[PDB]
Amino acid sequence: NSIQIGGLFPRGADQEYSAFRVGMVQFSTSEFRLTPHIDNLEVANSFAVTNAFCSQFSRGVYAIFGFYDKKSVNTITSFCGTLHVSFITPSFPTDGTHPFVIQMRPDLKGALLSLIEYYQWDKFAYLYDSDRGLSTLQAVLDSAAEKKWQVTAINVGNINNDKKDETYRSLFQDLELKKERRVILDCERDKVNDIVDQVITIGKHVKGYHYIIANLGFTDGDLLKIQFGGAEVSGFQIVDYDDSLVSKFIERWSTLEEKEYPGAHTATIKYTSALTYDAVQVMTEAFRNLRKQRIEISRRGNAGDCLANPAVPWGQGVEIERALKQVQVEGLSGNIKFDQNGKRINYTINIMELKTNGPRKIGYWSEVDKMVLTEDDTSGLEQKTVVVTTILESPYVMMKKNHEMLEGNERYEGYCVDLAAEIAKHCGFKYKLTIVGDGKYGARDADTKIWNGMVGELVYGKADIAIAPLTITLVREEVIDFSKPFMSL
Amino acid sequence: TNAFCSQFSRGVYAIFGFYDKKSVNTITSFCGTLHVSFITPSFPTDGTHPFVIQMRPDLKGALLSLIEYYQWDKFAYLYDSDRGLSTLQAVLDSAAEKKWQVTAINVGNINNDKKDETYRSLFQDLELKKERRVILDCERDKVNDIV
Amino acid sequence: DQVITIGKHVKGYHYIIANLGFTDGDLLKIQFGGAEVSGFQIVDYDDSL
Ligand SMILES: O=c1[nH]c2cc(C(F)(F)F)c(N3CCOCC3)cc2n(CP(=O)(O)O)c1=O
Repeated sequence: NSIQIGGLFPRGADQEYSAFRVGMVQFSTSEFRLTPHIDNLEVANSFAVTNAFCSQFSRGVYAIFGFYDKKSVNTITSFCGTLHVSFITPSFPTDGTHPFVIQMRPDLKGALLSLIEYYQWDKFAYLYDSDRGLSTLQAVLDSAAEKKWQVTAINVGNINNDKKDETYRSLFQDLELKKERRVILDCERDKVNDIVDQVITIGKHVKGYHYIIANLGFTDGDLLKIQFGGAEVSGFQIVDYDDSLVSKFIERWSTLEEKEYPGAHTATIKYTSALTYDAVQVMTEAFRNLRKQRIEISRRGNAGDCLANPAVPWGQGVEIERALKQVQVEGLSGNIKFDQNGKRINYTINIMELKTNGPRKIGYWSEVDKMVLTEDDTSGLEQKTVVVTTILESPYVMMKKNHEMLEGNERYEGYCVDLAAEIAKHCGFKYKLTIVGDGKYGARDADTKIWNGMVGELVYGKADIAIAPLTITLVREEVIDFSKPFMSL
Repeated sequence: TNAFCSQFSRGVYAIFGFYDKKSVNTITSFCGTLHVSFITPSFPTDGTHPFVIQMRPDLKGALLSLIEYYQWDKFAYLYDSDRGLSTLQAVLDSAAEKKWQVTAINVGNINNDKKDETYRSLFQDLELKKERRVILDCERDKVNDIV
Repeated sequence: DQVITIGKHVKGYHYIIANLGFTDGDLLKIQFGGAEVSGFQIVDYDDSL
């Protein structure tokens, strides 16, 4: 038979409802159909969410897809926990252990705390919009004690649309006083586009500035505005476009016309829409495991009223929750596995970074491993260090008190060692001291015509410079270049 | 929700009652919609909400006056979430403006079987700066657990 | 548009716009940022005519 479900969509979730219907037609199978009843409402209103939940509950559904806000999350988790209806959601994962709520959004408290340590920040601003709990602000403040962080938290989300420019430009003038160059933008797309419009306008997208965008949606804003300028911006991505399942999806996603699928004719999908697409895979695969293991369930003749007295559970509901949490699919976001609370485990968050070419994956974060860097750090560039030849003469170069205990240039001291430090500082290179193997200065054999010593290590190619007591001679400057004498004798 | 609707269906003229951080949005949305004015001793709501008459005064202004009065600039702020997080934001907004170094620690996610253990882990991270000035933004029961 | 995009409308930079039409472009784009821009104007809007 077909399976009745419900949908709580916001008024403005055009792409999310478009990606919902795309996932409908792709994961449907002749055996059973997930016939929905879609309600549109505002999710910041707990009266509307109460009234729409009870319309879905009276009209016999088996699970409710939907979104919630800060205002409605406690209406949702209470109704679903009490009436044993399951709720599947792309919204923020709840702060708690709520039954009958399956969270499709992974978590980025752990990944964001790993990335601040990776850049070794210890003083930074944190701009937060309220907007979905306040739990990531609270997670960096609970860690700021034991990680030695000085965090400047600014509420950036009470701002209205007519004093927008005046509030933000006055905001970064305050941080300018404290020399804040490191900022985390814990906002969503529409708010993070407004902030990067203002950091460009007042010239804070230049070098010296670092930005971390604490979304799961790094390449969902307009990053081409801040891509040149010099500021380093970093972020997180759960939708890897360099995967086979995603690239096959973008193929059919980009060809859709924006009359039957608004917000679809493009090559990037928002992560909340990717999780809406993945949630149809999760529901369908779980209702397939419902009819597979012969657990066959009916709703009731009436479903009663949500505000019943007493409101009674229904024993089939525990099975449906347990079936929704055993799902082990692969979706646009990666591995979709839930724990017993309904929160995603075994997931991956790609740590991106904006370069002049574009956004560049510089690693990932897994729950079990940690932040894992990926293989691209081999191709940066390096300094091209300079090999410098010396010789053991006191006091020019002579080995220090502990030869073997020290490693590198620090094995050596003397006049020419202090001279090599001064030549390198003015020219601008990095050097690696090297005693000449033959332990000689350089002379030419009458038969073989081969230059020995530090001279032949410059004539033939072993070295680039010879800082030494090396006498400026006629027969030597025919084959090498001396400077003016640093010591007359 | 069920008990608001039992009194809306008995037809009352106003409702006296309490709310939590979990039920504040249920109350202010129903009373804002069905016009069933709510008189409450609970915490003042974070925003402008119609048909809610709030008998508890406020404390954000009196608390930021007292921090300035003692000339505090480095302190710990131990909070509990149950009255919202409005006063945490108020001392964090005023810390940016006035160069305070607040250590905000959520002390309300602590249960009865991990009290003596995590409280010693609490007061350990205070000794990393040797915090001597502590604000206890909890209610009566939790402030006795800390004292 | 390009000096904003690559961050050269910040302090330290000075620009002279050699038109007779200073307030005929979009100067509100570069007005904050810190760069000093200067120019010329033959049409004084603070005149009676
Ligand atoms: O370029 C040259 N620079 C040299 C520098 C020095 C030193 F003084 F140590 F710096 C000396 N020594 C002189 C005293 O006894 C120890 C070695 C020899 C050098 N020789 C070989 P020489 O001059 O033919 O004997 C060179 O060829």
